[PDB]
Order: sequence, then structure tokens, then C-alpha cells
Amino acid sequence: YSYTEKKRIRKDFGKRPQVLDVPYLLSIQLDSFQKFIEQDPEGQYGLEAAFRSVFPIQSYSGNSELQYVSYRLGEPVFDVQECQIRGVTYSAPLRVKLRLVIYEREAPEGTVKDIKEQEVYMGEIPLMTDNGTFVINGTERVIVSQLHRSPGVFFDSDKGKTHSSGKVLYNARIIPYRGSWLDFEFDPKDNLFVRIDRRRKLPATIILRALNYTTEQILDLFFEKVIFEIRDNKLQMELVPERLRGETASFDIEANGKVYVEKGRRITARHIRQLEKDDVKLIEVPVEYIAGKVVAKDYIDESTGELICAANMELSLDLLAKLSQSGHKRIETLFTNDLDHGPYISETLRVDPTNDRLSALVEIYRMMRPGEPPTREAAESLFENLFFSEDRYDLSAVGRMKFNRSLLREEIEGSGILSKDDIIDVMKKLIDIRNGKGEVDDIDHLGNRRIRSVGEMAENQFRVGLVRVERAVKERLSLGDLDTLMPQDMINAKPISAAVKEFFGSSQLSQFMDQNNPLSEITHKRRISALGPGGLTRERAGFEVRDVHPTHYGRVCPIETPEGPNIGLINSLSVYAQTNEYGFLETPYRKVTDGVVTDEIHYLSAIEEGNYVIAQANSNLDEEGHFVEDLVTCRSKGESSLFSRDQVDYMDVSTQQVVSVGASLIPFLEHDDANRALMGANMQRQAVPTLRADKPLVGTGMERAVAVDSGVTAVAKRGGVVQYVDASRIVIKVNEDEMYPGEAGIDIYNLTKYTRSNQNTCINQMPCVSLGEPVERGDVLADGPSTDLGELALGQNMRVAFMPWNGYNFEDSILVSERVVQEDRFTTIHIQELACVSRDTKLGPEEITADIPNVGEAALSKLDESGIVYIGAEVTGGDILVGKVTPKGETQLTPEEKLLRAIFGEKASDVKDSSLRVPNGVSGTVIDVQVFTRDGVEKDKRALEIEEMQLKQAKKDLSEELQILEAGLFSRIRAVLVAGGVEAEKLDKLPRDRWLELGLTDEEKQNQLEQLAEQYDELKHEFEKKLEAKRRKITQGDDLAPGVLKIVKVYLAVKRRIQPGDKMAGRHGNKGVISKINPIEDMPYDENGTPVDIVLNPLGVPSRMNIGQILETHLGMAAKGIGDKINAMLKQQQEVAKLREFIQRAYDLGADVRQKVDLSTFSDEEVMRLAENLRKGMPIATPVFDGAKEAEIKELLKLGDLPTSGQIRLYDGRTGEQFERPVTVGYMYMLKLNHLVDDKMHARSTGSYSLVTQQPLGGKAQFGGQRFGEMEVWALEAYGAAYTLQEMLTVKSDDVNGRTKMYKNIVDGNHQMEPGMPESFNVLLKEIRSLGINIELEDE
Amino acid sequence: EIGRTTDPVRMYMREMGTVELLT
Amino acid sequence: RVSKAMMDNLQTETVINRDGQEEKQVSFNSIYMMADSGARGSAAQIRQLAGMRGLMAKPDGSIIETPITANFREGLNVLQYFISTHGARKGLADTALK
RNA sequence: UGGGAGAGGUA
Repeated sequence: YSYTEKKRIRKDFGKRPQVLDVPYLLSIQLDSFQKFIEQDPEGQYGLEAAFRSVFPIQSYSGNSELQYVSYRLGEPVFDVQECQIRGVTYSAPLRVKLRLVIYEREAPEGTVKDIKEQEVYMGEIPLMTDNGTFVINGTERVIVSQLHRSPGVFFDSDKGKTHSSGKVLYNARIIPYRGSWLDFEFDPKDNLFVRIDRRRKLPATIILRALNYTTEQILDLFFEKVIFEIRDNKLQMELVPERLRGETASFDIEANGKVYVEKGRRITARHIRQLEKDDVKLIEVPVEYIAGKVVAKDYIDESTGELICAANMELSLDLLAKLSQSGHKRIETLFTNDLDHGPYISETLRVDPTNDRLSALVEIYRMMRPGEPPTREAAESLFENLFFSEDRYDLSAVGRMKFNRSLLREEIEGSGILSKDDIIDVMKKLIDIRNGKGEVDDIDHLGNRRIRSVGEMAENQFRVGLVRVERAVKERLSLGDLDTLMPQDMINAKPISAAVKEFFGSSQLSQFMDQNNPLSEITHKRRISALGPGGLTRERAGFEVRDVHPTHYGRVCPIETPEGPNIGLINSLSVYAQTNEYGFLETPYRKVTDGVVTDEIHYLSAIEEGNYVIAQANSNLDEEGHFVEDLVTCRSKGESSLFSRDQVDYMDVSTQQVVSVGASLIPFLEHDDANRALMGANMQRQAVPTLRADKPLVGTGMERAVAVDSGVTAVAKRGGVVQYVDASRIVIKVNEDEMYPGEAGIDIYNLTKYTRSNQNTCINQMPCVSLGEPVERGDVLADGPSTDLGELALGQNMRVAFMPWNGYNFEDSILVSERVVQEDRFTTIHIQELACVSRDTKLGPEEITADIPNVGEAALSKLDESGIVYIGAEVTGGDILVGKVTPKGETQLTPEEKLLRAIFGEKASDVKDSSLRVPNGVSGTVIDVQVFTRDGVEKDKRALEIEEMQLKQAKKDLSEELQILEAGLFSRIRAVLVAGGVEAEKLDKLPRDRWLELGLTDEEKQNQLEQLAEQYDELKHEFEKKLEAKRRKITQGDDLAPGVLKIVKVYLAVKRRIQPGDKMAGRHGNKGVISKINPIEDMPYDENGTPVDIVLNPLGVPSRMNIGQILETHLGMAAKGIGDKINAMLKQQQEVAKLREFIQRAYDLGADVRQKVDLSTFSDEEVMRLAENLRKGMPIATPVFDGAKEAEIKELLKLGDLPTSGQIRLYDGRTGEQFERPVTVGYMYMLKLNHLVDDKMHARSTGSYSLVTQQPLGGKAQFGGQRFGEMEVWALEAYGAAYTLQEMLTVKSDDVNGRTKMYKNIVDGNHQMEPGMPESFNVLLKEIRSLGINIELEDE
Repeated sequence: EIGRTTDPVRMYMREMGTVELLT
Repeated sequence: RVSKAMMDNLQTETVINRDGQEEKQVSFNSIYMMADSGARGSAAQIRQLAGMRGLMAKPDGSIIETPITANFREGLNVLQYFISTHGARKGLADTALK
């Protein structure tokens, strides 16, 4: 155990050992953007792949061409924090050497005429942060990965969508990456068809004739021949015995002297066996057998040259007579059946109205571009550019793989375009599906759906911008001359920036990141969406794709999804899931070999795991060898059954393999019903971080993994000792073995303090290490918002009781004690930003100033001399933070004085109060002000003071980090010189400037001293360079929006306590609203006088079946009992030996638990620190589907001297009497969700109204009224409340001359209205009149 | 061929195709 | 059969009494009281809590050959939970659609 | 002024 893990060891109850640890949780986004942005020699990904897909490009003449050489990315102009402050995107400039060579077409090949190349700036691409996010326009975004269908060919049939016959219609679909589609399909008349881009149908031989295949070659490709042999007016036929399958023999087959079948006798397999053991080949057939067949060969006459019979036509008596007199004594008809070799292609050729390649191309043109006269070159060019052109069609190397795998081919590579053999194989395979061999494809398989991620989507949008810029530069180099043109002036840098900024700003998958807690960030980054560009559509999707497929096991979580209309469409990645090189999801598995479950870990896709047989995770082992039973439970082909121990092929790598992260943080998940487990996994992301975070007593073990992998903590990069801990800076002196020989060995960890998140919560990092403590590589130094000692901590441990309390927990409601409120347990900080921007009106500019017309001195009591509020001012609702007055002339006038400005005169003076006020009911201090003035004007005194504060702060920060690095470098200098020579006192009495020039002759330590002296020189050089860069960066102005003079950004900080109305929740879907905050003398209490903190209703348990709530309550009671015993020993100050014995006795309690915490290897101060962290309860890891049982829970409760049934006697706090039945009391982890009644409470009497409708606005932000909808109108109509309904429709709404009358009538004490016509009805009359329709009211 | 079209630029390009280019 | 055994054992195990003899009466188990009063619960949910979870269905409307032989007190394994998620997500989509 | 889209969430 490490020296930071000995501080608080979570007692794991897990039984199965962790063979493979949980991987990096954010590997998907970071790996996708790294593949997009890195440089690759031949395996082209991203920018190099697009820059080779679009370059080089010549003219129409070939006089010149532009070549791509190499690309690089410059340093971003602003950092992450500076982009988040200034409100700009975090991007790096793209520079690429574009080589322009000039040919000489006047010469035969004048290749070298003029060669130009320079680093052309082609837009900026937004960089990804170290946590997986994109800072776009000052807001942090997350690009959600997409689940779309893979490119390739998919065979599927409708399930009888024509009940006139009940037939099923098999069909194919060749989906490319980019390019048109292709849909071969059947009809109820068994005639194949073709839909290109889902347009009107054409017969499916039009494509074959367009592929230069005549009717002869079509019939050879799609049929085999029953060859006939007519000699001297008796017909014989060359018979292979594998052609007579289950039909009544209308004719009798013969031999040389043998008779086999009789009249009216169906052919049997026994007779087929008879024929293949007698082995006759040539059988005389009667005349009537050929009458009914279809000839597969056109038969020209050799004498007259007249075509006596073509191919694909029905024969007859006169036709066979014509063949016999013409002399073709070997006629060839195709083999057909009625159950296994259908006459499909013959009927399609009969219904086909074209007979030539050119007429087929004309028909394809008339289907594609209707209402246009076709020609030869346009029809041929359109059909070639449909599928057989590299720049208008692409399967993109994953469609080729799925194409060859669906057609059972071998080579997984090839071209991206379609071909003759490809289309022929698709039609052949669809015919095979129709005949019976093979089955349709499962469209909800995860071998058919792939993961398209942020790097692939950014490569696609970069390619769109690239082909736009390519077209523009191609017409430029085709039109202009060649002597004065450069690549810099001929490449436009607008459309690539437009494409990538349109994507990264307002795509459907570029989402405003949820950062309530670290769990919300990690779940938003690990999200998979079925919607998006080229995916599904939300209202147009049904239960077929919103289901849990059996291939989702280990790849997609079944119990983390929203419960609204996005339920089967937004998904979450499983814990161990990865992607292929193609983008298909795969999950690890342990390989068994002769029963021995090895550590061979194989990542199998969904198509490979159906072939094998994979054992369950909950099957026991011995010595990591065989299975202890002989019939283990497995799953093959999607179904589950029992299998033998030598039959098994694979085994699951863990027990948390199926669930996602948030569904793995639920303890006792296997006792919760999946509905409430889904709701609890969703509600875990809505938890607000509190004032002091608290580790859960009943956890899982994924807490540390989430808290480190979320990137919200501050982990150590290298191991060493800690040199200085502030509340904003941790300095670590690195150990020598982890130190590079050229650096100073000093790590600086600046912490973020009170930064507003996306959901207006608090983000601040607090140091968890102390002064002088050692840390290792990967150690948590600073906690996050809702972390605690590197463990995820979303709520607080509340002593809970399950009983009804006077109806105060009636229907999911929660009764809360007063200690919860006094102890600030659910007190959350909500930082909130309000901006006041002084615009540029055309009547003059709006002035930010100290003087405000028509306010008292109770408004300017907190302002400064410049009009801005002071940093630290305890403002309340309605106070003025920054005063802004409009110029001479108002902007919108109130009707109380609008008539007084009309009849007396608008003064063209007396400016309007337009100040930034705190919203109503919102207290809080002011923690930061930021003024962004436009570049060019003199700013202000307060803005100048803020700028001097930033200047001296940046100088102090850079000089302090320079002094710290100088102290580290000088300590390394004195260490290496003490190791070299014996110079101790002569360097202490010498000043530190004379530490780099003295020494002795040249050795390894002298070279180290010289290179560290050069390190110090370049350190102070980069120090003064960065100081001057920061100085010019903070003195230069901010290029704001056009029309903006200056913006003042005020930052409030509200501290929110719980109150009745706040939604609280546990991890099992046990949500509800606080109904009352009870006094602690009124709360129920036990025999020791400890009152409970929260009273929950037990009626919410049985119909919802979330028993993990009750088991978490019991295990939390046992954990707090153990912590109470440790606290009693620490308050009695007993020993260290009895404490070591009791903590070891509590750690060794499980039945067959994996971890062995031995305290004999511990020191005494380590055991004392462990007990000081254990005195508030022993944290317990309960893995999902690997948890503690009732026997372990009851043994722990018997250790803690607690009742083993988990139910104690409670007394009423009011009457003093005892409750009759024993009540379940324990400790449950309760979260404060982000649905706060301060944010939901909103009332309005009269405010502002919409422009067109003259109805009130909508929202708490703009002070709007509640909608009285159609359903509420129906409710009032069903009551009969006609006057109430009429006053909802007119005087509380769009009756402009009636609502002012109603307001003055109410002020005059007269509760009577005078309603009139709704202005929205006048709007509707005007719109129907504008539609050319005379509607009018009729005066009787 | 006239008939099954509604795109007016397509109708313009169809009806302008009657005339021939000049030498 | 296991549901009938569960209902009998939950319904009448309170027998240890006096003053006429040891005699059977209606049980004061709180789960049974919440079920029998009609407060919150029913015998199907009590069967899922204490007896057997029952036969679940595939998403194509077909009942599986083996049922979930565990309950929520003992907990389900990973296969039984993944089997139950089909009907769970099907019902949760049907509520929105209806 | 206060509109329209897109995304997410609650009952």
C-alpha cells in the first residue's frame, strides 16, 4: 500500500479478483482527436488523409498544379484560461507548405518553369483540452460520439407489409460512406427492382444492361442450363441427377433398358439415390416437357439469317418444329424450379422495357434527372459518376470490409467504388436469400453499427472545407496568369474556418458540457448518440431501435439512458468497452484453455463473440484454474444456456463489464429494479457539489477511478516530497530517480479557485496533502469540486429512518432535521456571472457612470467612483452592480408617462435608468469584476485599477515561480557539487550567484553543472520573455463585437442552504422533495438520544422494488457503528495496540474477500492517521453484482455491537413515547439535485408583452406568465367557469385596452372587467387576409 | 421531354436546349 | 407454486401466541400489511420481492426458456439483470409513447 | 427589443 493509500483504506467486500483494471475512462475522445491531429506516414488519418484526398490538383489544361508537402500547427495565441475569460475559441493556427509547380504546355514537357512554396495559413482548428473538452467561444463543449450504420451492404426483408398475399419482400441496400445509394428489392410478383437514392423503381436488369451485359450474359450469370439434345424427331436431354427435387413426374424418366418413375409419382430422394448409383446421363423426353420452358440462347438461322427464336422466350410446338427444320439439334434452355431456383430474372427481363445499353442509360437518366432531354455523353457520364468514380462515391475502407464480409469474400481491402462483380454478387446473394440459403441481416446488431467520433467528424468537415477551397483555387489557377500568383494569395482562408467553426459551434453533436459534478463530465464525454447528422431522427423512430440488443453486453449500458423521448437513442459506453480500427465496439474477455482461465485478454467485437461460447462472470474458480463445477452458465448466439467446463471458449473479464460508470457507482445495484436503477444512475449526474465533500460509507471502488480519470482533481505527475502548500499552489520537489538530468526537479501545481462552471455551480480545488509529506507518481494532491481524498463524493451520509411521520413524508416527500441545516451539510455555492455591455446606439453612446437619475443614496452605497461595484460587496436583490445610462433619448417608455410625454412633450433629455441589477430574491457577495474595453479608447479609472492589479499579480506570480525554480536549481547545483568535491562551508558563505562559475576540472558533474547553468540562463531568459508577452497581452485591447464600447462582467456568489421545495435523492432512484425542516427536539431519537437526520417513507420501497436502498441503509449503519467504536477508542485515548487489533479485526471480516489489509506492516503514526480518518465511519466498497451479502452485513453489525436486524427502538421526540414497531435506522448517501426551488419559484402580476401577439412573455429570466393552454381551457369549459375563462383569454392576456382598464379597476377597488377583441385574433385576421382570402367580422 | 419536372432552372435549361450554338 | 408458498409463509407465520393456545392469526409483517391494506403494493410485487422474479420476455414478444429464479432480496446475477433490462426499457418507452 | 432554431433536462 502506498503512503497516500494508507490514509483511508476502503474495506472491499468483493470476491472475484481484478484481473484487468478499469482503463482510462476518457480514452475515446482523446484517442480520436489524437488520430485526427497527429502526423502519420502511410496509415493516413485526419489532416494528412484529407490533404492527400484533395491534393494535388491540376487545371483543365494542365499548365500548373498545386502540391501538398507538409502541415504543422502553431502555438495558440491564448491559453485555456485566457480563452475562457475573454470569450474566444481555443484553437491553433494551421500552416502548410503548399508547393506550386508550373509546367510549360508550349513545351512538350516543360516541368520546371517556376516553383513556389510557402506556409499557407488555411484556417484555425480548435484544439482539445487535456480532459477531452473543446473551449468554443469561452464555453466548454463536448463532441458526443455517434452510432450510425456501417457502410456496406445489408439484406433485410419487411415482415409482410402487403396483407393481400402475406408474402415477405427481401431487399438489399448498398450504403456507402459518401455517394448515392442502391436498393435491390422484390415485389409481390417476384420481379426484382432497383432504387437509386430511394427514387422511382426500375426493373433490376436496367443496371445490368447499363453495365454492358446483354441478355445472353445476364441469363448465363443468373441461371444454369438444362441442355437438350433432339435427334431424328425424338427428344433427349442431358440429365445430372441433382436437378429433380420434390416434384410430380408428369413425364417418366427412362434409361437404356431401365424404368424408374411412374405416372403421377413424385420424385423422391430414394429415386435420386437410385439414379446416381445406376449412373445414366442421357434420357429421352417427350414433346410436352419442353413446352413450358424458357430458352436461354438466341438461335440465328444459318441459311436465311433470320432470328427464328431469341433468348428469354416461351417455346411452343411450332417453335420446336421450326428449330428442328432449321437444324439446331442441340437447343439450350435454362434450369428453373418453383421452390429453390425461381424464375425471377426471366420475369424481370420480360417486364423490362429496354433492350440495349444506351436505352438503359437513357432510362437511368430519366429516372435520375426527370424532365430533361438525355444524350449519350451526359447519360454515360452520369451513370459513371454515380458509383464508378473516385471523387463522387466512397465505401472508405470499412464499407469495403463489411462488403467483402457480407458477400463471404476473403480480401478485406480493395477500392471504394462499386464494380460489375460487386453488383452481380449483391444480386446473386439477394436471390440466395429469396431462395432460402442465408438469412437477413440484423440491423440492430453492434457489428453493423460503428462509432463515429470527434476526430472522424472533424476530418469530414475539414474535407468539406477542403473541397470548397479546392474548387475556388482550381478555377483561380485555370483563369488567371502564372507569373504574379502565389499560393498565399490564391488560397482563401475563409471557408475552412467557416466549416470547422460551424461544426464545432453549432453541430447537433457539439454539446454544452454538463459539469455539475465530475460524474456528469465523464458521462457526457462517454456518451453515444444514435441521432445526429446522417443518423436517426428522434420523432421518427420506434421501439425496434430503442430496445436492448443482446450484443450490447459489455459495449453499451442497458441501465443508463434518459427516460424522455431520447430513451433508446442516447446511450452510454460500458466501462471496459473499446473500439476497433474501423469503429466497431469491442469488449475484453478472458481466454480459457483446457479449462484453465488464463490472463489472456482478448477484445472481441460483436460478430466474433457469437461464434465462441463465453462463460459468465459469476462462475467460481480455484487457484485461477478450472471451474469448480462441471456445468457452468454461458451465452452463445445471444441466448443463454448451460455448457460443460471443456466446451467453454471465453470468460468475462469483470463483473462491472455490462454497466456504465454511473450505473457502476450504485451499490447493491443487483437488488434494485432496473427502472429505479436507471433513474438513480441518471439522477447521480444532477448532484450539486456541497460545501464540504463527504466520502460515501457504502461505495463501490469506482469512486477513485472516476475522481482521477475525470481530470477534475490535481494528480501528481512525478513522485517526490512536498515543499510548499498554499490554498492555491502546491510545490513538489521531485525524487532524484524520477528526475530528468536537465531540469530543476520542481513541479508547480496551481489550483483553480472559485470558477463558475457551465451550470453556474462552484469549481474550486483544495489541497489534500500536508507540508513535508511524500507523494508518488499518480497521487492526488488537490481535491476537486465533489471529490474527497481522491474519492468521488457527490452527497452526504445522513442518518436515516424509514417510518411515516404524520404525513410529512406522504408521496415521496422527505422530512429533514435541523442539524442538516445548521451543519451546512447541503449548502452549495452557486457562482453566477452577469454582464453589462455599454452598446453604441445611434443617439449617442450609453455611458457607464457613477451618477444615476432618480435613485436614492441607498443604491450608490456600494458603487465605486466609476460606477462599478466593489470586490467583496454583500449585495442583495435589486442592488446596482454597474450603472449604465442610455444617451439623451430613451428606448421604451411606460404608458403611465407615455401620454405625459405625448401631450406635454418628449423632452429629448432626461435619460433612462438601464443599470445592471441583481435579480429579485438573489443575495450573494461579489467575488470578481472584469472590464473589457474596446481597443483604441482610454478605458476608465476602475478598469485601469483592475489592469494594474492584473499587472502586479502576473509579475508576482512569474517572479515567485522563478524564485522557486531558482531555489530548486541551486539546491541541485549544491547537491551535485557536494557529490563531486568536498565544498560545504565555502559555498554557504558564498552567495548563490557565485554557485555556477566555481568548481574543479571537467567531469560528469562538471558537465551537469554547466548544463544546469545554461538551464538557469534560458530559464531567466524565458522568464523575462514571458513577462513581456504577458504584459503586452494584458495591456492590449479586446476586439469585441461591432457596436460594443465596453463590457463589465460581475461575478456573484450565492450560498444556498436547503429548504422545503428542494429535490433530494439517493443512488437507487429514491428521489423526492424536502417537505419540512423539523426541529431536533421533534425528530425521532434512539435510546442514546441521537436523533435521526432524515425520515423517509417505507411505502416507497415495496412497489418500486429498490431493495439496495435498504441494504445500503443496513451496511451504512454497520459502517458508522465501526467508526463509532474507533471514535470511542480515540476519545478514551486508549493505546495503539488495541486500535490496531480492532481495525485489523474489522478489516478481516469477509467470507472470501480478495483484499488482505495487514496492519503489521503499518507504523504507529500510520495507524493513528488511519484511525483519525476512520473515526467518522469505515468506508466500504460494495462492487456491482459482487457485493456484500446479508450474512456479511449482519456479521459486521454484530462486530459493531449493533442489532443484527438493522432495526432499533425509536422514541417520539414530541410525546416522548416509544414507537410500537422497530424502525429501520441507518446511514444512506443522499444527494442534493440541481432542481432548486429558488430557481423554480416564479410569479408575475404584470410585465412585458410580445410584439406581434401582445401576450405576456415566457420565463423566469424575462418575467413571464404561465401558459393557460388548450387543456386548461378544456378544464374551465368542463366546469362551466365562463367568466374565469373569458378573463384568462382577454384581460390577463392580449386585450391591450382591456388589461389596463382591469388594472386600474383593481386599484380602484372595482373587481369588474370590460373585455374586448384579442389582438392575437386581429393578427390572425390580418394573416388570413394577407393569404388572399377575404375573412371579415360581420356586424350582424 | 416535357412533363414530370418542377425545378424552374431545369425547365429553363431544357427549353434553352432547343437553340444551337453559333460559329 | 413458489408464489403460493411465499404468500402463505408471509401471510400466516405469526402463530406464537397465548391465552387460548398457540394459534394462527394474520401476520404483522410490514410488507404484508402494506400489501393487504391496499396502501402501496400488490401480490405480484411481493412475489418479485420475496418469491421468484418470474418468466421474462425477449423484445420480440417471446418468453425465454429459463426464468429469473432469483429475487431482489437475494439479488440477481449479471445475466438475469441484463434479461430484465429488455422489459424494463420496453415499458419505459411504452409509457412515453402512450 | 425580444423572435426563431438546435441541444439537454424535469413531472
